[PDB]
Amino acid sequence: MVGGVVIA
Amino acid sequence: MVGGVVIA
Repeated sequence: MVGGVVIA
Repeated sequence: MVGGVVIA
């Protein structure tokens, strides 16, 4: 499981 | 598993 999250 | 979170 490979997850990526950006708040910017 | 591979997890990344950015708040910037």
